[PDB]
Amino acid sequence: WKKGKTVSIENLNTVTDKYAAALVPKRKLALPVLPEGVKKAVEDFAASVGQ
Amino acid sequence: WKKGKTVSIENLNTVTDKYAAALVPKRKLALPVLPEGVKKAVEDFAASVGQ
Repeated sequence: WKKGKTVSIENLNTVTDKYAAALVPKRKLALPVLPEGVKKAVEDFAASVGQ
Repeated sequence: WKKGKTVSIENLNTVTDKYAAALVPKRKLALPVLPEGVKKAVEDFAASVGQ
């Protein structure tokens, strides 16, 4: 913020991003989330062998 | 084979294909062979989550 200026939505969002970065724990578990591209690729192969 | 003709390698191969078709059992197990494209796609995702 500047005495003569006017704050923009972009600066407000980048500051909000730093707040969300603090919510991220310094150490976290690498819990694997199955991607849809991988999920369906496996399902297609399983259906190819009739399973 | 024809009295005036001469057999070609293509006809001999198509006849050999029928012999190999007889080796295929009428009923068989759908044993799934993991494709390289699927094998590496899974390995890439596992390495992406650090595993």
